[PDB]
Amino acid sequence: SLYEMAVEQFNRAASLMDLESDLAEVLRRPKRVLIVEFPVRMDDGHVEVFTGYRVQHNVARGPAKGGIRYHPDVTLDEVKALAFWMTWKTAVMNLPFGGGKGGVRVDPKKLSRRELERLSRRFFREIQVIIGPYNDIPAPDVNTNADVIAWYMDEYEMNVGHTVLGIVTGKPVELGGSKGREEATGRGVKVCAGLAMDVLGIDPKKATVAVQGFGNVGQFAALLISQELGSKVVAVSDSRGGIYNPEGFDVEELIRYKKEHGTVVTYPKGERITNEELLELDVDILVPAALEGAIHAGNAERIKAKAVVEGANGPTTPEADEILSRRGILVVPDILANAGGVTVSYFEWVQDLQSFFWDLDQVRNALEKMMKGAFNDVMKVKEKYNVDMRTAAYILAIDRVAYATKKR
Amino acid sequence: SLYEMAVEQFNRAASLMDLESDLAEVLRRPKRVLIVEFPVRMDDGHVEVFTGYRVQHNVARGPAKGGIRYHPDVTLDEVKALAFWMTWKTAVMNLPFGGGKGGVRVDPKKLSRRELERLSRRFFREIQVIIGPYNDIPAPDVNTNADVIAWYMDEYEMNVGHTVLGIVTGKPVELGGSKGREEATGRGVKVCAGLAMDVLGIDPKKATVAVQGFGNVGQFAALLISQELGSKVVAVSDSRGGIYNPEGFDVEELIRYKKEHGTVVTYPKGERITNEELLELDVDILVPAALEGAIHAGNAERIKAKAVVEGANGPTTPEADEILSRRGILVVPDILANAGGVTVSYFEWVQDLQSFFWDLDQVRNALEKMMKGAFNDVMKVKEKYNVDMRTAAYILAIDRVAYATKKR
Amino acid sequence: SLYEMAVEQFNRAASLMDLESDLAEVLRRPKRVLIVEFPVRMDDGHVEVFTGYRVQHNVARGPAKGGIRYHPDVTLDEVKALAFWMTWKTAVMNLPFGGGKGGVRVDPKKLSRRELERLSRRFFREIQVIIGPYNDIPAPDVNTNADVIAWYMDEYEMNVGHTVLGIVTGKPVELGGSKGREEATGRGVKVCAGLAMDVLGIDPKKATVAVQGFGNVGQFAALLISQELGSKVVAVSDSRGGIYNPEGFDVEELIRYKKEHGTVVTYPKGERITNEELLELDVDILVPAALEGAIHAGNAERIKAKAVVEGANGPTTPEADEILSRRGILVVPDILANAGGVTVSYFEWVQDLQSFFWDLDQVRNALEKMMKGAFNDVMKVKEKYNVDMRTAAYILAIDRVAYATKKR
Amino acid sequence: SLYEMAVEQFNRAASLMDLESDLAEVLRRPKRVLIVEFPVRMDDGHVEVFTGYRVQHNVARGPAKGGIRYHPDVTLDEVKALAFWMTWKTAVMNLPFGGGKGGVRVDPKKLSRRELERLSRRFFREIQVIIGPYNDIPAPDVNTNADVIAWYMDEYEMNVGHTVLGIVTGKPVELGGSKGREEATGRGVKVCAGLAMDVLGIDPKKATVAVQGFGNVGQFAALLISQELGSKVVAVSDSRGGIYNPEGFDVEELIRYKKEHGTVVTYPKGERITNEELLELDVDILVPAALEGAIHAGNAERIKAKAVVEGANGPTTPEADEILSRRGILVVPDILANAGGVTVSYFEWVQDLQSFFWDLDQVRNALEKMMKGAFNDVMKVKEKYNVDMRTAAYILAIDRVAYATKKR
Amino acid sequence: SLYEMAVEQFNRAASLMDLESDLAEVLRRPKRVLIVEFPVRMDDGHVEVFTGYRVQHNVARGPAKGGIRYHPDVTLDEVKALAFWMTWKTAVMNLPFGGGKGGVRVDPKKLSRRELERLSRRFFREIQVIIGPYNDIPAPDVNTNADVIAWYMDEYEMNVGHTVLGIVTGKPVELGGSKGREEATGRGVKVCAGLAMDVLGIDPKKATVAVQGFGNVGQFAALLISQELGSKVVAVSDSRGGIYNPEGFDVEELIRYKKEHGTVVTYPKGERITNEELLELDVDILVPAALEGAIHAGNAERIKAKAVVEGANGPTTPEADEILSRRGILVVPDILANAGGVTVSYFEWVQDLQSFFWDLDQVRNALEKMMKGAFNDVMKVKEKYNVDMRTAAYILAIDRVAYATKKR
Repeated sequence: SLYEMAVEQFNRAASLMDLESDLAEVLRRPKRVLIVEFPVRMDDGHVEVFTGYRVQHNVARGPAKGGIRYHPDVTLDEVKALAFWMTWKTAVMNLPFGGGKGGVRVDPKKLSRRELERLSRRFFREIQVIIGPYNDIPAPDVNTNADVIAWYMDEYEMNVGHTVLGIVTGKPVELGGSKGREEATGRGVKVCAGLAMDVLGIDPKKATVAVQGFGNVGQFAALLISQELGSKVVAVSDSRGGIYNPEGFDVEELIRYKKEHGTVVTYPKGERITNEELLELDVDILVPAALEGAIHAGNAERIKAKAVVEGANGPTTPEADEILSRRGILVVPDILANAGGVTVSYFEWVQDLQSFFWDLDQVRNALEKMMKGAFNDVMKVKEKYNVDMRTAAYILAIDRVAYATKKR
Repeated sequence: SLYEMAVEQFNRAASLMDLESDLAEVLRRPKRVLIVEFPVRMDDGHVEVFTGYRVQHNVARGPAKGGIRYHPDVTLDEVKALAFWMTWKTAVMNLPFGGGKGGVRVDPKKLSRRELERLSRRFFREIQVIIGPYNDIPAPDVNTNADVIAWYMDEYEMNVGHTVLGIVTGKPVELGGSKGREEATGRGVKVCAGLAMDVLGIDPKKATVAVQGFGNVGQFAALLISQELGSKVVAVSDSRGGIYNPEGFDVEELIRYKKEHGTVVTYPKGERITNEELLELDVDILVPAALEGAIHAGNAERIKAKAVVEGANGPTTPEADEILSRRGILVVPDILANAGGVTVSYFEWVQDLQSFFWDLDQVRNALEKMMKGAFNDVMKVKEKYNVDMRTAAYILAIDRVAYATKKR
Repeated sequence: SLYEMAVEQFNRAASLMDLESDLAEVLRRPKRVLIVEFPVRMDDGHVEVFTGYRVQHNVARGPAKGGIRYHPDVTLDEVKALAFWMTWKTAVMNLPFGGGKGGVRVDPKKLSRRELERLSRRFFREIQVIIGPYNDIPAPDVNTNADVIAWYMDEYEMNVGHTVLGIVTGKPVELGGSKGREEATGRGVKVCAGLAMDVLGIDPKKATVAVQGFGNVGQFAALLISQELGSKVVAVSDSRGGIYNPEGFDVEELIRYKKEHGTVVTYPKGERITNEELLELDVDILVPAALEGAIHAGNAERIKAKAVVEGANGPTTPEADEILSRRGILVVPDILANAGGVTVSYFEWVQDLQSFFWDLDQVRNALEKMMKGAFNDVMKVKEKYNVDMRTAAYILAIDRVAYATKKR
Repeated sequence: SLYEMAVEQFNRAASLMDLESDLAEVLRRPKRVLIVEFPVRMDDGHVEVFTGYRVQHNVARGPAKGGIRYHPDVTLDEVKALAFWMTWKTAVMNLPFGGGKGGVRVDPKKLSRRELERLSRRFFREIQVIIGPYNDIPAPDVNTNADVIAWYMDEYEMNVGHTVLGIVTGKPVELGGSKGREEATGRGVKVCAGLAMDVLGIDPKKATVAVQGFGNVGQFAALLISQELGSKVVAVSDSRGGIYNPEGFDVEELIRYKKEHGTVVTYPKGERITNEELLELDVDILVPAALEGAIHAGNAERIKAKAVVEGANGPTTPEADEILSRRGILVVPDILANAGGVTVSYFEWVQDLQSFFWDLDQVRNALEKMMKGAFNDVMKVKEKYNVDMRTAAYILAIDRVAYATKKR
Repeated sequence: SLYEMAVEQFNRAASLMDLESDLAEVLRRPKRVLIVEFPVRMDDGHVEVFTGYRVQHNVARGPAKGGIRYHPDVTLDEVKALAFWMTWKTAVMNLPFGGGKGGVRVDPKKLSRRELERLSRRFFREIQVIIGPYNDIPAPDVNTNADVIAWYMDEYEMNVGHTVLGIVTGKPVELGGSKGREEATGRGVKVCAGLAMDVLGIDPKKATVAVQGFGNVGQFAALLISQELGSKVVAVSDSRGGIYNPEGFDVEELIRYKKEHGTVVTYPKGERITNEELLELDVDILVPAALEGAIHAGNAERIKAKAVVEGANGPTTPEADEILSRRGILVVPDILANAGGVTVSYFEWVQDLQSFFWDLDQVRNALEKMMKGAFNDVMKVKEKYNVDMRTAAYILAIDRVAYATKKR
C-alpha cells in the first residue's frame, strides 16, 4: 500500500534515532480523515455524486498544509500517504505548518468550466468544517490551479461572511497570491545544486548539468542553474526524448522552442538521445525532474553524476538509493530539494495574514535563505548519524514534530 | 460487505417505487465519514493511540442521530451500515432526525474507569467539529451508557462554553435525561404486538403470546403485553432454554426470578422447552426478541403464529420473509417494531432543548401516539403496493427522505 | 462571616450523610467570582466609578441562577453567601439551574432614572463575559425590578446582536415575562401551609392561621390560604403591630385597607396585638413572613403552633430550631417554603426559550405540582435520617449537587 | 497593603501633573478581577481544590498583558498590585498592551509533572472567559516557564478549535516563541547603562560595573555590558556572597563556573566580599539585580555609584530613593530598566499574529530601539518636572493611559 | 443625478475597452446599501431620530473602504456616487480594498460634544452588521475626525468584546493611528507633480508651480513640492483671493501667516490676484486643490500650464477635459493624484492588523513607492489606448476589478 510504503521509510529513520515507541505510533497514524460524498448538478441537468477526501495527518507544529487533487484514480490511501509526506516536508523546511492533503475522484476533462466551478464549490463547502486559515490551508495539486483555488477562496468568504484569502494558497497574484510562485520550485533546486557543488568542491562555472524532464520544475531549474549559477546545462529531456550538447544549451531559447513545438526534441543544435541515456551522461549534477523510478536498480550502477538533486518526487528508488550511497554519490532528497513550492506558499499565507505583499526580490531572498538553511540543518544531522541525506532529512523532520508533540 | 448488504435491501424497495436513478445514488452514499486516531494516556503512564469513527449518512430531514459503539471489532463498514439504517429508522418513525453512528476500536473491559472517562473525552473532542445539538446528537450503543454519555456532555460544555445537554441522549435523568428510557423499546414492541392483534381481528384478552428472549426488550414486551393488553404470555425464553405454560405466566414474578437466578429456566410452574421449539408454539403472536436468524428457512414453514412482531434486529431472514408472507403471516418489521427506543430518544432531545422535562405518563402517551401512527402510515403504503410490511416500511422511509432531499 | 456561617450549616448536613471529604470541598468553594470597577457619567457631568460583583457558585446541575442587588452595603461576602444558598435552593426545588448572585455597591435613591438606567447597562456589559441564557441568568433582587431587568435585557441584545430575552428573569409581562410572578412566593407558602396541615392530620377548613408580616408574601399567603384552602386567618401583622379575630379576617378587605392606610393596624373589627404576641397565638399554622429571628430562643418555648411554614428568610433561629423540633413542632424550611418565586422564575426562562407563553392556570398548576413534589422528596429524606425538615432539605439538596458533580 | 502601597506611588505623580480627579479614580481601580476555585485530580487519585486569580487592571491602550504566578503565598492583593504595575510598565515602553496578572496558590515542588500539567490546563480553561489573543495574553512568572506556558497554549487551541499561539508569550522557540528571550532583560539593562553613561558623560570602556545577583538578569546584564559596552564588571554576587576584582572579571567564564558549582563564590581569581559590601563598591554603575530593599535607608548614604540601573524589582526603597536623588545619583527605575522582557514579549505576540518570525538580530535591534526611546521619553518628562527618573516614568505612563482613556 | 453622472464617466472607459456587457452591469450597481433611522437622546432630554447610510459598492478586490460624512444635506445618491469612486480609486492605487462610503444627515454644529459622541456610537452600532476589519473599514470624511473615529473604535470593541482597532482608520496616533497621515495627500500630489515634470521633461528646480486653494492638501502640496522638489510656488490662493510672486514664496512662512490670519491674502511680499486669475498664470504646473469646476469651459482655453495635477475632486470639468487634452495639456486625474490619503489609510490598517507601527520615513517611502507605481501603471494604459490620463486611470481600475470579479 502507498501509505504503508511511506510508514516504512519513516520507521527506518525512526530507529536510527531513539524515538519513544508510543510517541512514534502517534506520529504514524493521521489525526483526521474526512471523506465526503456530495451531489453536483451537471450541465445536462442530472445530478452526479462525487467522492472527496481531506486528510489532516499531523498538526503539532501548525495548521495542516497540503494541495487538492482532481483525479479519477485518487484514493484515500494515496491521499493519506501524500499528507504524511507533507508533515515531514514542511518540518524539514521548518515552516509553522502541519501536513494534509485532499482530492476528488473526478476527471476534469469530462466536465465543463461551469460544472468544475460548481463541483469545486460544493466540495470546499463540504470540507469547510475541517479547514480554516488556522486549521488547514488547501493548495493546488494535480489538475487544479489558481482558477480552481480562486473559486475555493470565494465560496469560503461567502459562507464565512468576510474576506479571508489566507484560506488557500496558489491564488492569482491579483487575488491575494504571491510573486515568484512559478519559479519557486526551480529556484529551490538551483539553490541546492549550488550548495551541493559546494560540498563536492566543484566550481559552478566549470560544472555541467543534465536535467531530466522539461515541465515547470525542469525548465526553471535549468534556466536558473544556468543563468544564476553559471553551470552548463548540457542536456535536457522531454516526455519523448532528449538532446545533448557538451558545449551547453541556451535554456532561454530551449524554452521558447519547447513552447512553440510540443517538445525539446527536433530542436536543432542538439544531439538526440534517449531519456534513460540522459540519466547516465557524464555530468557533475543530474537533476531528475520528471517521473518516478527514473533512477532504479537497473541503472543505479550506471550513473556517473557526483550529485543527484531530486527535482521531482521519488525519482530514485530505494534500491537505487542504497547503490548510490554505496558508490558515494550525493543525493539531495526531494522532501528538501523540491520543497521550494511549499516554501513560497508559506510566504503567500504570511503576506495574506498582514495584507501586505512583498516584491519578487524579497520572495526570492526569503526562499533562498530558508533553502540554504534546511540544506545545512539536514547536512548536520547527516554527519551525526552517518546516514544518507534522505534519511537525515526524515530524522530532522521526525525530530521537530516529536519535540513539538512533546512540549505540548 | 455489511454496508453493501444494506444497500441491497434498499435497492429492492427503491425499485418497487419509481425513484429517480440519480436521486437514489445520493440516498445511497453517506454524506460524511470522519475517522480519528487520537492518543490517550494510560494509567500506567504510556500513551495508546485509538481509532474512532463518526458517520453522518443522511441529514435531509434533520440533524444526524445515532449511538456510539465501544468494541474492539468495530469497523468503518459496520458503522456506515448502522448509520445507513438510522436514516430510514428515524424516517419511518417520522422524527426530525437524520442518520449517523460512530464507535471506537477499544475493549472497555481492559480499561480503568479513569482511562475510559479519558478516552471518552478525547474522542468527543476529536469529533466535535462534526457534531452539535443541531448537527449530530450521539447516544449510547454497545458498551456505552448514561455514564459515558455524561462524560461526553461535560467535555462538550467545557469546550463550547455553556450548558448544552442536548448534545447527546441517554443521559442520567438527574442530568438532562428523560423518563421512560428503560421501558421505551419494550413499550414500543408492546404497542405493535397489540396493533398486529387488531388487523388480525384477535381479542387482546383471548390472545396468547410467546416471547423469544428475556433481556430488556423481552421482559418489558412480555410485561406490558401482559398487563396493559391482557394477553397471556404462555412462553418466554432465555439464552439457555424456555418455559411453557398455556395457563399463562406471571411476567412480574418471572422477572424477579430471572434476576435472582441467571435464567428463566429452572423456574417452577413451567414446562421446559427449547428455543427453536418456542418459535413453533401454537400462539397468536410470536415476539422474536433475541438473536438474529431465529426464524429462518428451516423453521419458516413451522411457525403457527398469525403475527410476528420483531422485537430484536433481523430475527427473521429474507427467505423466511418470503415463506412467511406467502403463508399470509403478518410480520411487523423491526425498523418499526423496536424503534420505541429511538423515539423516546427524540423526546429526551426535545425535553433538553427546552430544559423542561415531561413526566412518565407523557413520555408514554407520546411514544404510543407515534407508534400507532407509524404503524398505520406503513399499513397504507402496504396496500398501495401489495407488498409485505417490511418493504412497505422501507418505501415509506425512502419516500420521506427523497421528498426532503428534493424540496431542498 | 456571612459566608462561613453558611458553610457551617452546610457542613452539618454534609456530616449526617457520608459525603466524600474532597467532594465536599468543591461543593464548598464557589466556581467563579467576578468583581468589576466601572465608570458611569453622572447627570451633572462627572464620572463615578462603581463596584459590582457577580458570583457563580456551583453549576453542576445547570446554568447559574440568581438576582442582582443594588445596595450601598453589599459585599463580596454577602453575595457569595447568597449565591451559595441559590445552589441548594434550586437543587431542592429540582430546577435545571445552578447558583449565582451579584450586586452593585450603590444607593439607587441618590441616582436619577437616567443615571440608574446608565449604570444598569454599563454593569451588565461589564459582566457579560460571565453570563448568558445558558451560563448565568440574572434576576431582580433588592432595589432592582422589572424596569432595571428590562434595561439589562436590552443592553444585552444590542451587544449580542439578536433578541435573547432568556438572559434575565422577572421582566415585564409585555416583554417576555411570565404571569403569576407576583403571587408566586405567596402561593408557594400556601401550598406548604396546606401540606403541613396534611401530615399533621388537620382539616384545612377547621384550621386557623397566623401570618406574621403583610408584604407581598404575607398578603398572598394569607389570601390564598384563606380562599383556596379555606382556613381562617385569625391574625396578620404589620411592621407596626398586629390584629386578632378568632372569627377570621377577610384578607380581601384587609389588603385594600393595608393599601389605603399605611398599615393593617387601626383596621376596625380587629383586636390589636403586638408582633411578638402574634408569634405565640394559639393557632394551628404560623407563617412567619417578615423579619429574621422572629422565632428565637426567647419565645421558642412559647409557640403553640403545630406547624411553622417559613415564608420569609431565617425567621426562626438555630436555637429555636432545636427547641421547636424537640417539642415536636413541624417546621417547613424557607429554602423549600418560599422558593415559589425561583420556581416561577424557571418557568419564565422556559417560556422564553421557546418564545411561547403559558397562561395563569398553567403557571399555577406547574408551581403547585413542583412544590408538592419538593415537599415530599424532602419528607422522605427526613424519615431516612430522622432529622428536622430543614436538615432533610439541605441533605436532599447537597445530594443532587454531588451526584451531578460526580457524574460529570 | 501591597496594592495601596502602589496606589500611593501613583498618587504622587498623579499630583505633580494636573490629572482630573475622577479620571484618576478610574486609573486607580482595576477593571476586572477573576477568582477561581477549581478541582484537580492528584496522582494518588484524590481531588484537590485550588485558588487562581487573573486580574485585568487597565486595558485602555490595548489587551491586558502579564505573567502567571505559581506560589503558595500568592494573594489577590499581590496580583492586583503586580497587574497595576504592568499597566504603567507597558505604557512607559509604549506597547499596545494593557496591564494584567494572575497566579495560583500552589507549591509546584509538591506536585508531579503530570499533576502540574493537569492543574495548568484546568486553570487556563477556568480563566478562558476573560482571556484571548486580543484580550489578555498571559506569560511566565515565578515558578512557571516555557513548559507550563506550552500546556496553556495547547489547552486553549483544543477549546478554541484552531491554532492560536498568540494566546501566551514566553513559549519555546520551536512552538511560536521568539529569539532573544533569555538575553532580553539584560540587554535592556545594558542599553540603559550606556544611555546613563552618556548622560553621566562616562566612557563605556573606562567605566566599571558592579552587578548584585547572578540569575538570568544578572548574568546577561553582566555578560552584555561587558562584551558589547566594553565596561569592566569588577564584581558580581550570588545568594551567598560576592567576588571582587578591579582588573575585571570574565563574565563568560564566571557563568560556566556558576553553572558547574552552585555559586560564583569559591571562584578563584576573586577577592571574596559580602553582598551588602558589593552595594558600596567604588564603581561607576551599580546594577541591583537580585532582591528588593537591597538599597535601603541604612546604606543609602554609602553608595558611591554615579548610576543605579535597577535590574530587579524594587531593589531600592522609597527612603533610599530620596537620599539617592538628594545626593544626585541617577537611578534608572525598574519599570523602565527591567522591561526588556515585556518588550520582547510584545514582539513574540507580533510575530505570532503574522505567523512570520524574525531572527535574533532583528529582535535585538527592535528591543534596543525601543529601550533607547523609552529612556529618552522618560528623560524629557524628568526635566519638565525636575523630579527623579522613577517619578518621571510614572508620569509618562500615567499620561499615556489617561490620554487614551480620554480619547475614548 | 450624482450617481448617474459617475456611471456615465465609467461607461465611457467601459467602451474604450472590450468589457463584457453583463459584467459591466454588475460593476455598475453597488452590492449593498444600508439605510438606518436611529434615535438619540439629546442633551435637553428629548429623542431625535436620525438617518444614516452605509454603502458597500464593490468588494471583489477586498473589504470595502471609505469614510463617513456628517452633513445635513447628505443623500443616498451622494453616498452611492462617492462609494462608487472609492472602488476605482483604491483599484488604481492597487490596494487590497473595495469601495464603500456612508454618512448621517446631521449638522454637527448644533450638537454638543456629548450628543455627537452619543450619535456617533448609536450609528456605528446600527451599521455594525455590515462592517468589520475584514468587510468594511470606515474612515473620517467631511465633519468627522480622529475624535469621532475613536468613539467608533471604542463602541465596536465594547460590542465585539476585544480590541480590534483595525475597524476604522484615521485614528489618533496614540490609539492605533499611523504617522504621516496629515502630509499624506500633499506628499502624494508632490510625487505626481515631480513625475509629471519628468514626462514633460521639465527641471524640478527650474519649474514654477501655482496651487489653487490652501487647505490641508494645498498647503502640504505647496510645502513639499517646494522643499523636496525644489520648484517655485509662485502663487497660492485662499477662499478669498490669491497672491503672486514670480520670485517664489516661502510656503513655510505662508502657512504660519495663513494660521495667524484667516487667509493668505493681506500677506505682504505678494501681488494680490483673483482665484480665476491664478488658474491662468504662466506656470509649468497648476495644482487645483480647492473647489470643483475650477477649470471649466470658460477658462479651459486660457490655461497656460503644461500640467494640471488635480489635488481636489473634480477640479476640472468634462468639457474642460476635452479642450485641455486637445491642447495637449497633461492632466493627472484626481483618483490617482489625491489618493495619497486612501493609501496611507491602507498602511494604518496594515500596521493595525499586526499591531506593529512603522515610523514616518517608512510611511513616506511606502506612500511614494506606490504613487510612483500607480502613476506608471496608468501611463502605460494611456499609450495602449491613446486616451487621456483620466480615462487611462478608469480603464486600469475597471480592469483590475473585472479580472478579480472573473477569477472568483
